[PDB]
Amino acid sequence: ANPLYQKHIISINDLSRDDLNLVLATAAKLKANPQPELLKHKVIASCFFEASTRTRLSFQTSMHRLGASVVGFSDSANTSLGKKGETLADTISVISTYVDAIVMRHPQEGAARLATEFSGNVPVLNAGDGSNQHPTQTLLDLFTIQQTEGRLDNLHVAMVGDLKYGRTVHSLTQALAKFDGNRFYFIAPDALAMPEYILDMLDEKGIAWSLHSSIEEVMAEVDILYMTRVQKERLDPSEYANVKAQFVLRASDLHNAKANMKVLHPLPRVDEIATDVDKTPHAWYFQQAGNGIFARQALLALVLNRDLVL
Amino acid sequence: ANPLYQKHIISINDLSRDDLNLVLATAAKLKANPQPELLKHKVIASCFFEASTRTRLSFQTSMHRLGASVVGFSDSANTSLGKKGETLADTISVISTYVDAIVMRHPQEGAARLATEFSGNVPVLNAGDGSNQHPTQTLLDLFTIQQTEGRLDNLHVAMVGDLKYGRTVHSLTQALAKFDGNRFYFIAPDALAMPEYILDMLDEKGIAWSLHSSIEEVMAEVDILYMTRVQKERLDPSEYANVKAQFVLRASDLHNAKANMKVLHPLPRVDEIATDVDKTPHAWYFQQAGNGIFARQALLALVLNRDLVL
Amino acid sequence: ANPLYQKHIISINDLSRDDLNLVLATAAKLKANPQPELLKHKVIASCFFEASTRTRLSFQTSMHRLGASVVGFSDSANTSLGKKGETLADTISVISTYVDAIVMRHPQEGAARLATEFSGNVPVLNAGDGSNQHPTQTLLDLFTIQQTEGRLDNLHVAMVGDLKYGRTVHSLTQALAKFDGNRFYFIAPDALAMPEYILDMLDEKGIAWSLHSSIEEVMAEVDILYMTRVQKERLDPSEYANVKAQFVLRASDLHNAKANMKVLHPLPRVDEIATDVDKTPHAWYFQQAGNGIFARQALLALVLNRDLVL
Amino acid sequence: ANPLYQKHIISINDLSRDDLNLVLATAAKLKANPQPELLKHKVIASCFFEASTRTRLSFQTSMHRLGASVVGFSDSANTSLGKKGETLADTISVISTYVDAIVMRHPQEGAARLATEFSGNVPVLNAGDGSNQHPTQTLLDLFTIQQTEGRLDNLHVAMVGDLKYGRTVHSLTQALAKFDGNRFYFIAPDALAMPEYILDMLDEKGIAWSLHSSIEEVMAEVDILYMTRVQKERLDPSEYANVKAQFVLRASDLHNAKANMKVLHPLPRVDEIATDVDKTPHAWYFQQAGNGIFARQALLALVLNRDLVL
Amino acid sequence: GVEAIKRGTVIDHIPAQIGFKLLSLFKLTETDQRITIGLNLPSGEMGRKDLIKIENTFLSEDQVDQLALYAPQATVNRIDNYEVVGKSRPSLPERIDNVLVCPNSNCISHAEPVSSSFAVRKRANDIALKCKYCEKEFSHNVVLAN
Amino acid sequence: GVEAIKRGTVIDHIPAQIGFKLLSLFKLTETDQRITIGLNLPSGEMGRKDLIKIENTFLSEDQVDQLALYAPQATVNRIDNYEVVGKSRPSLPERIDNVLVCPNSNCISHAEPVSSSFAVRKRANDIALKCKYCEKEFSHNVVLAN
Ligand SMILES: [Zn+2]
Ligand SMILES: [Zn+2]
Repeated sequence: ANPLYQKHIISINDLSRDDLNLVLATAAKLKANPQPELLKHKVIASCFFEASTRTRLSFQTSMHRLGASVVGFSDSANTSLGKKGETLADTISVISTYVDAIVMRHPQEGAARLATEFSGNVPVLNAGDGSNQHPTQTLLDLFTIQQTEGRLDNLHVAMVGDLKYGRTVHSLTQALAKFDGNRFYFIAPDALAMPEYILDMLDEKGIAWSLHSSIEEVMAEVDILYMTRVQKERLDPSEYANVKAQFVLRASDLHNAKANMKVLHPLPRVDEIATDVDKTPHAWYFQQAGNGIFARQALLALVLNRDLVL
Repeated sequence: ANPLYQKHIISINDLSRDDLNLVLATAAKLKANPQPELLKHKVIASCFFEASTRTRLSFQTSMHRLGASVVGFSDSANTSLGKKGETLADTISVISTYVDAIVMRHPQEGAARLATEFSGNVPVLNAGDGSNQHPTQTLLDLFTIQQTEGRLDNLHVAMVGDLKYGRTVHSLTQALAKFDGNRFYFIAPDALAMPEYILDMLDEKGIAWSLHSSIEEVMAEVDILYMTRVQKERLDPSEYANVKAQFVLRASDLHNAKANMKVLHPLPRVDEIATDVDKTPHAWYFQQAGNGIFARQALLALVLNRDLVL
Repeated sequence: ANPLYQKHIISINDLSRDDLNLVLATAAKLKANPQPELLKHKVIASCFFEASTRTRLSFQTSMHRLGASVVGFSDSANTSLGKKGETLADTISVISTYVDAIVMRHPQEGAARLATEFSGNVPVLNAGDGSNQHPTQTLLDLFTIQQTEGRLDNLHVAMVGDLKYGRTVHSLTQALAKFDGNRFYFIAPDALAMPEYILDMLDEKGIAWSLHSSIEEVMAEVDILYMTRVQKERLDPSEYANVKAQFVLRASDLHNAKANMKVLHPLPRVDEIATDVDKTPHAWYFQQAGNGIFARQALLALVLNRDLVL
Repeated sequence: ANPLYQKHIISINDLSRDDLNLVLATAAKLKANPQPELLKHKVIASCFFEASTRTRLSFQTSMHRLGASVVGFSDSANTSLGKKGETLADTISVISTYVDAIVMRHPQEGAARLATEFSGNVPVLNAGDGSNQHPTQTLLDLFTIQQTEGRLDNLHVAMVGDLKYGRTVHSLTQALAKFDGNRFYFIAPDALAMPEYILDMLDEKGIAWSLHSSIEEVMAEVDILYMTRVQKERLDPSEYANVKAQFVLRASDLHNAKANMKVLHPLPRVDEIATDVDKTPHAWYFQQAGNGIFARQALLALVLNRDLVL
Repeated sequence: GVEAIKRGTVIDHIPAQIGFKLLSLFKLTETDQRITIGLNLPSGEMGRKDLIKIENTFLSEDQVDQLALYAPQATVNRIDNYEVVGKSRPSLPERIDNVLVCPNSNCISHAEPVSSSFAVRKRANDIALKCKYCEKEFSHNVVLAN
Repeated sequence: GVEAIKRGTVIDHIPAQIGFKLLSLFKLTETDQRITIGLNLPSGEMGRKDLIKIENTFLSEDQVDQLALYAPQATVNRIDNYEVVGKSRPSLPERIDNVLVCPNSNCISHAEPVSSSFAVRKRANDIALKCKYCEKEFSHNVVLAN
């Protein structure tokens, strides 16, 4: 039996360094040697209560690349869903009667772990539950860093953008904090800063981090540069715009960057990575997005197959 | 290798008489001898940014009839799509990472050819981009005329309705203008008339056309009668309604029609072809719609398979 | 009892040159001397079922400038009982039981005249009904012609823009065709050309008109340049954006203009009269907008006062 | 001609302590003696493009309490010509052709001052423009400080809540920083702390301010407790719901309060001042709300009357 | 005059009010090379012109032809040592990329990270320029009217 | 350098990659008289400079100050009959009009037929430009950038 067989995947905080490795391992095998009828005859609900089409297109593509059937919805707009008195608990109790695995994204925190209480023997994969978790994104990011950097230990990772509200930067800092010798550079306005609970955690596990004022002081040193969507609407119109310089990345800046360095972004990217960066060997956020197929595949393969032989 | 292998299909103006023939050829073979696992293991995004469910139901059915998996959306209503700062270029760059072929319909002109700049090696099939192109409709119409008329040379084709805004009549006149000896009858109000650029084109390539006042003067002569949706809202309430007679077709009218003659309509049909016509041997717009499966199939087969053996 | 007292004012077509003149005369009077209490203790309905800025605030300000009270509504979304079963007939039946006069703008042609059959002896005043009438606009357009030009006979008036669907350019021709010596230059897209009926009428009375294609083609003959709003939606984006130098006005154009020439627009505008036309002395549409008050005043004065001995 | 006659009232920043005082003096007067016909035969525009309860019904009731007539609108959805092409410039151009004064609330900062350049000599009165100004609110906040406290010099005023985005707490500081001896306690989330510029200004004039963290930290020094509305949306649910005992007020707190202390709120409220604060004698926000009328009256009296000899 | 260079390009004979337009569009100025621009120069010989001279810079082939919709009568001339080693006049190209904007307001070119391309077809009494993207043909007058 | 005109202005030691911007922004080019521009010259120190000469034109007084944010050490020479009848450097104006764009996007400037106006304060260090309409203040870095 495999350590993740039939496990619900709800939070990065729940997975171990080993669990992480095994998932990044399998992602690599499957990316190399495809398994198109692995999950023949399985049906997975893809329940996106909140619509978020890149995570969804990725997950359903992954499910199809293993042989599975997909049923589900894309609500938020609305279907006969999320309303009038039907609880999520009675909704999950019915779909688990139907399908082999529930992949679900919800507007509210804690929903996939609530899903877990009612899903019987059917595994629940969290595709984001409010501001809380999104493991599956952290997983592709880890496989992208592992594939480009050869390692998940001992790296120089800079975190740029809104680190306050970044549910992505928060899990990658906690996932990466399980391996060793990593140095973190946080580069945010003081207003959109990396939380104390994160910083406690880090200092507590003995890890080196520093706040910096410009991408610029860090560039010489960095291995991974993870950009983040600033929510323009999470600051005043005059406050976003007013910096001095800004927190946008343009190709010029990258002149001091190491040959191994990559720029990573969860996307949508709007103001923050200038399109001239795309032409650079450093830009790697589309290829990252692409690794979403293999890490996501990996997941479903390990959750649904007892002893996966590869 | 086949002449259309891995070719994007964006405009009729881009295809040749030969390319046309090859696609109409294969449509015929596949309609006769089905190939249900031809495209096993391929995933096609079906991206309908603008919703248009008959072209879409046709295309996804076609993809399923060849063995493929489909992922995608039906926006316009909306999903997490088409907004807030994500460009079509960053959207196409991510889905091409996922899928084997992009079928896409967009509200704006030029979008599928823009898609082409960012889709890497993944082929892009245009399912309509504003008032500009819709090749795949022209293709089923050509296979319908070829199947009912035995030929694509030397025909009497009348074009009825709004020929001003008809993106369908405009491509069928340019597609048909590649074969020879065809005579065109345009029957529109002077207000919803066939454009000069079209007429230039025709006169320039040496082709006979004439404006006529009633379906009625043409009926004796015609081979194909292609009806068109008048946009009731593209004229004044009193202007649509006021003609003298009208531009609606009823079974009575067809009494002088040739045995080979067919009535073709891209659908939705609302005011313009009276339901008594449906009972006639001439009515052929549902069967046309049906040929949408084979011509569309044909396309994906030639774009995705190197040397198709049939 | 003046010749307009307790009369309904629905169509320009139902008013004589004689009535038109008594309206302009009165306007002029009220304009010279404010009578703040003429309509004291009258209550007037503003019923805008279709809602609208200058005509609504113009009439309500007129009612106040004369002493009357206003009760009312605006709509297109909802507000009160009327969409199903509350027929305009039933709504007028009950409102003519409450107020001394009804001014109404409604989306459907014929609405104020239908209103006339349910308002008992409460007059109704057409603030626009569909694409049909807007007699009130016309009265201020003629007061601005009479006021800048000194007469309404023997003028060179150009109509530019949508001369086809334009409700105002139709009525304005109707009215000017009741005074002698007027020549009419029509500069529209031929796609948006003046209807035949208006030209047939004009041919009857031996009035001289002519089609034109550049405003520059007549910008040396004209005393009035009536400028109308084209609406994007009707024409194709590539259709509208074409046409050499378009039918817009820029100050440069005004360089060979007669001194006495005035540029009028019924308002709103969007690109058609450039901002530079504005600080020229020919610019007269915000003035015309202002003249809406006294013209409007004049009508409520005459309909609601037995004789105005002003 | 009093020092505010036919003046525009756009920013607190453009008014002197001298003007501020003449406004408060007049308010007081009108409050003691109603002059129901001061503005007889004036017509005033209420233009709320952003729509709003107390400031709208407060000003319209002021206009009525003084004799004037109101014409107008409210919006955020639609109602009348303005969204495309009808520029605020063009709308003010035409409305200043109709009324004697414009009071306008608009969503975009700078709107009333832009209005000022298109209203000829019709004054405009800022009812709020974006996150910028709301000088009218401020005038009633100072009349309620002067009226409960007897002065506007040498006060201990606390600002609580969102001191960062709060349009009103900014102007109120601006104004109070024009009278001598005022000490300012600032009790906000540091996340929502008072901007630097306001503190830099305050440092210039040698005015004493200080950051604080419990209302209980100063609830024994203070004469005015200005309470502002936090808006949920800006902060994370778990962020806002945290912070020990929050920045809300409960009557218990008022137990060591000076007798003369008054709790003020610009209104609306939702959780921040508990209902129990209400029957305490310190509660003064519905009163302040009421004072909106006379302060509002005062301004329309002064802008529209050559000298008020009241 | 604006004349004596030992090497470079000299766009002579530019119609007046266009040289600035040319430096703007074709981005002649972003360089740290000596450029001498002369605007509204005497030019009685040909009315009133503009003149641009860039030292140690040679505009090749494609570039001179891109000037054709703007200054169709201008004279490029190269200089390799202190004298006029060649002459060139703009020929109307098959395509014009990067510089013009599409008249079509629903064309995707309008918000995407892409350069415009128009194909040139001198037809009858003007040039028609069909857009890459929307495939709509417009007279250069409309395209240039902007 | 380049030499003599008579009765015209000559603005010397523009930075380099700035002289064109001044030609664009300040619309100096839309003239009938001979303008000559030297870009990437030397003739007066600090290595790099563009130079602009507009004959029979004089940039009277607050027009020279409007150059200060871009060429603060520029020298503006009033020339008459081949000699410098006066020389002034730019000084910081109280207000910069027409050429800047308000950094704040909920500002009304962006949609209306109004010209920008920024009041100016602090000198040869940070300079805060405050908007006429939205009244927000910004560092000149921010305003003179995106
Ligand atoms: Zn285009
Ligand atoms: Zn601003």
